[PDB]
Amino acid sequence: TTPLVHVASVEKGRSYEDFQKVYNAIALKLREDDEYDNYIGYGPVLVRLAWHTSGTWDKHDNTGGSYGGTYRFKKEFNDPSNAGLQNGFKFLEPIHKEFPWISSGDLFSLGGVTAVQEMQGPKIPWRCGRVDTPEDTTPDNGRLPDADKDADYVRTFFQRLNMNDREVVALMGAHALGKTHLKRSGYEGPWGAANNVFTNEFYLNLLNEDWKLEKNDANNEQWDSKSGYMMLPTDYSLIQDPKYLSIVKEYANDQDKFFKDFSKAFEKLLENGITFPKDAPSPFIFKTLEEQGL
Ligand code: HEM
Repeated sequence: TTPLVHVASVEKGRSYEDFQKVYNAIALKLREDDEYDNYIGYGPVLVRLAWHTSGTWDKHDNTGGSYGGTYRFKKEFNDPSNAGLQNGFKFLEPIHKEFPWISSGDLFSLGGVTAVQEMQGPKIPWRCGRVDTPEDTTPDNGRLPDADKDADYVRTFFQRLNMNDREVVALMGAHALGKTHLKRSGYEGPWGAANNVFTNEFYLNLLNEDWKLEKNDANNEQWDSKSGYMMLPTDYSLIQDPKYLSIVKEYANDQDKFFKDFSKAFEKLLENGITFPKDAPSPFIFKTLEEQGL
């Protein structure tokens, strides 16, 4: 069928102040619910939820993507690739209850932006206007990437999301956050030490740790260091491919450049598939709780 156009439609009468209140409620709950996942907190799972709800997009026919908020439907929430994201969704449930006017796509993507900023990451400009679409618009399972693959796979996979080498390497830096959980993905361990603070640690660890190719308890191969860190085969592919390797070295040597490129690629990922009218509001830059003295 003919590719649909998804036009951003501002939640009736809402403006920056309304969305800053939603950001604040998410940020305050991130601070309060600090026990989750052995005190990592919900920041990393909210970033992963924003990426997986956006990552289903197909540039060829504009199916999937963040616009429709379709993760709320069983086919997508039960995608094996989304195992564990129910924690991010449950976190956002009281937020949606307090702000019922926000669309599901706007909430999932805003959860990601809030988590990155609250974890001292870069500012991520964010635009409102995603509109909930019906159950039959839910994309099928299998549009999210496999972790047991090589650089050729990663590069080809991300062409579907209209991401180039620099955008892919910058986006993968989010693997500074959280960890792999054996029961969710068949991989186990964190990528680094500060896994609830957004830094360029992922690139420094790729380049500086002594990695060993081992089998985990799920019988899957992963790269492990004596420091207690791990890398997926797709992460390690970033230092196997010479084009990705040059970009990894750039981000490992320039925190500000990584922040600036991640911010652009992450906003692009969250906005793929959406048509913003010429007279839509400009993207919002939310203040963090710290900047507000809250
Ligand atoms: C080649 C592409 C990618 C692959 C194969 C991949 C794979 C995975 C895997 C297997 C996990 C562990 C899931 C679990 O066991 O809990 C994970 C976690 C995570 N992913 Fe990625 N990912 C990719 C790209 C990305 C991107 C583009 C982002 C965001 C920009 C992202 C953000 C995260 C975050 C924050 C976590 C930690 C979640 C948590 O701690 O609960 N990933 N990823």
